[PDB]
Amino acid sequence: LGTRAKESLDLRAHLKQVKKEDIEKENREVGDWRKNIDALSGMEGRKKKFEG
Amino acid sequence: TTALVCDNGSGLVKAGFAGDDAPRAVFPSIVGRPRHQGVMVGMGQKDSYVGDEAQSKRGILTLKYPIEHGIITNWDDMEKIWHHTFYNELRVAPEEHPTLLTEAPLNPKANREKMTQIMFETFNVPAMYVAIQAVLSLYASGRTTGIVLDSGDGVTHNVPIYEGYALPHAIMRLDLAGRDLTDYLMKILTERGYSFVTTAEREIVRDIKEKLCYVALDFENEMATAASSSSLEKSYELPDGQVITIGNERFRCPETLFQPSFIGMESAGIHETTYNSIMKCDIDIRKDLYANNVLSGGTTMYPGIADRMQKEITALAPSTMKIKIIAPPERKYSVWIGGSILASLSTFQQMWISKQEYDEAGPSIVHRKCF
Amino acid sequence: TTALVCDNGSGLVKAGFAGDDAPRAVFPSIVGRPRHQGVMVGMGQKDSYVGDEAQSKRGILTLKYPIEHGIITNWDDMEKIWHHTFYNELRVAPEEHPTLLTEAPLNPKANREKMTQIMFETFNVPAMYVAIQAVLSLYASGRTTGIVLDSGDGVTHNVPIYEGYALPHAIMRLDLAGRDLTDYLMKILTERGYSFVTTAEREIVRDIKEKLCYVALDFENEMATAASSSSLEKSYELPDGQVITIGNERFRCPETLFQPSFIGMESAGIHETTYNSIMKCDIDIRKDLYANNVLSGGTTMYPGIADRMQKEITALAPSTMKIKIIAPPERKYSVWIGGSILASLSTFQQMWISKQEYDEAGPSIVHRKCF
Ligand SMILES: Nc1ncnc2c1ncn2[C@@H]1O[C@H](COP(=O)(O)OP(=O)(O)O)[C@@H](O)[C@H]1O
Ligand SMILES: Nc1ncnc2c1ncn2[C@@H]1O[C@H](COP(=O)(O)OP(=O)(O)O)[C@@H](O)[C@H]1O
Ligand SMILES: [Mg+2]
Ligand SMILES: [Mg+2]
Repeated sequence: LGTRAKESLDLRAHLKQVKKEDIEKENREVGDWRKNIDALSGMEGRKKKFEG
Repeated sequence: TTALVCDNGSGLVKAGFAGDDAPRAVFPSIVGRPRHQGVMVGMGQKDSYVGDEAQSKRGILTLKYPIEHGIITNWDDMEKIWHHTFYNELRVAPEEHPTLLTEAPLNPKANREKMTQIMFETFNVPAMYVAIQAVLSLYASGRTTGIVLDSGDGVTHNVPIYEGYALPHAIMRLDLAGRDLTDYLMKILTERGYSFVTTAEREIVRDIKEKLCYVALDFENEMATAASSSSLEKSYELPDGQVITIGNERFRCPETLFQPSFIGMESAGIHETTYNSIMKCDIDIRKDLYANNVLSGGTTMYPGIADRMQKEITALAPSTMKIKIIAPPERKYSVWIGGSILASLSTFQQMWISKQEYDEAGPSIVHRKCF
Repeated sequence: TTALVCDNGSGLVKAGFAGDDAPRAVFPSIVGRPRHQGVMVGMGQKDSYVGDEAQSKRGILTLKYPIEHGIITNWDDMEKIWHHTFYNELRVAPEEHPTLLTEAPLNPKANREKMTQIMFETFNVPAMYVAIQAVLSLYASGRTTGIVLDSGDGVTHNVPIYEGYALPHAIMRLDLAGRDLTDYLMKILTERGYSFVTTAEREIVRDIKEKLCYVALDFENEMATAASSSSLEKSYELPDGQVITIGNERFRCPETLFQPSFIGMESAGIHETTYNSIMKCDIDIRKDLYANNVLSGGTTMYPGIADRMQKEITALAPSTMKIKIIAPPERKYSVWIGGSILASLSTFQQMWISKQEYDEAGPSIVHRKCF
């Protein structure tokens, strides 16, 4: 009975592997981009051209 | 190389490279042409904004989903969506990456064949494979048995599986899903005075549904309580002010799932099509299916559904069986996580539909052994 | 070395090393291929589950017994069963162990010859011997005379023996056995509403028969009582709930043994074929056979059969003779215990069919002096 019950857990081990180990393919997506600030320094334009 | 696990869906396109935990780019699948005239010259106005860009300019667009109920009704728009997904949200040319699309059960053949023909001729992928959206959601749970109810936004389907052997005669596909709930909510909001008509305001009603609605544990008691007290009325601020107050519309919108007679549909709710799907199975695997009922898909994220469904099935099922409802917190992306796991397997690496095979048998190869 | 006392049977394969009290491994003899499609990849799904493994996955298999009525109808499946029995249930390679199969009386020759050819060519045993299933059951009782009724699951045969001299002209073999009782029970259960059709549900009906049915001492009185009171209705819980209540189906299923007209068979019951088998014997050994009637085999385990049979024979037999029915508690494994005793004897050690003898005379050696 013990071996028969352990068989099911042994089979579920592969499913656990597929569930868990595969997510390690990439996890750096959480990193956010720059999104920098100007600190009132990025104002170097006039009302000359707006179409381009 | 790495595989591209795309998942067309209907309402949100979820994509990302195989082997990760979450999709890289998730964005609504809408393509909206501008409808007004346009007077500024040189503003750089495009002819069609797709994806998440058209959810910011939706004030002057006419958004239209290219996928109605699982099936694809407008192939040019779907091609545009795929092109955007590959080139701008992932920035990987498809010439060097296998793809793994997903498809609802019991869909028309022509849809699948056209999908593979597009992927092989226009984008020119090395190899693509189409998988049923429920088997993946069963992969993600780490099970190998169980009956999965994948209530997406387009179509709700209920595929029972035992020991890896799917039961093709017990698939119950029902076409009530999140979109019909959005339309019904938009229709019952008119009982207080708020009228949403434009295709852009459907998005606002969808946001209301996501943020406020919940599934009642017992419907009549909630209807009686909301009609006497006022402890349920939750308010919400529109995109311009003028807050609105939702009363007993909160639990009446998602109740349509368990009583499809509200929107005039004949069929039985998602609480009874699961029991019917179980009863069509053999008499010896019903206990395992009872104990491993799996929920997936976006629409099963309503607060309080995993208890209402369990109560209903326990009412229907025999008193001795144990009813358990698996509701993982990562429900929305369950199908895509399962897709990543399946694409990352070594045993699966020879099931792809290689391009030379398509060249020899035409698009009808998908129905053949390479399923 | 030690001998392997295998006993093919029909319904349960019983095996174990010679010289013990009980068989080491007892498991149903069924080989079931899967019948559905199978969608999970890499689940490690085999192509045929044999033995006790296919009684746990029977929900998605199509079990089929390889032995119909004593005779073997599907040699590949029987070879698979033997291979499983040797390698996984006993874990002893057959290259180093004599084997002692058992065979029903009056069976086709080709069956026995093919059995010995398989044992000598495929498994390559050192020496094998085939024995009649009733003489062993007489060994186990510690007698040396007596008429043994070995009502197995495949075939019921009735071999009379006196002082060690078998009477070949008085063997009465009847093909009603446990399997026909299972089918008849499954057929009369439909009178209450319960329909079992699938080959997997035959196992459930077999369990019902084993746990509930009993042989009535007097049939008409029981039929009258069960039709008025309700003291007989015993309930039973299916593998999924929905308890069932068996009324007068309890003693009507095993009554078929004493009235084979129920399943349309012409012949007389097991109560009258024993008396006929006795009356064919000589006039001077009838008293001893009357006094030493032996029961064996699985199907003779019904509660209350050792009294019904004695009453019937006492009705048939002359009033002076004493009728005694030997019903040991270890009835089911009586044949195998007798086989162990026979294989453990020193006098028997030179009766094996040695391999060099088979090489010289071919498979037809079994009908020769080495019986
Ligand atoms: N948190 C939430 N609460 C309630 N409903 C939601 C929630 N998130 C998404 N939905 C509904 O689910 C839909 C998205 O479902 P999704 O699983 O993306 O469909 P698909 O199978 O096409 O990917 C949305 O249209 C929305 O109506
Ligand atoms: N306790 C029991 N009560 C009633 N019937 C039984 C019982 N045990 C076994 N049987 C019947 O006997 C059969 C097993 O008989 P068995 O002696 O194993 O046959 P074989 O001679 O092929 O070994 C089963 O199919 C079952 O129908
Ligand atoms: Mg989906
Ligand atoms: Mg027997």
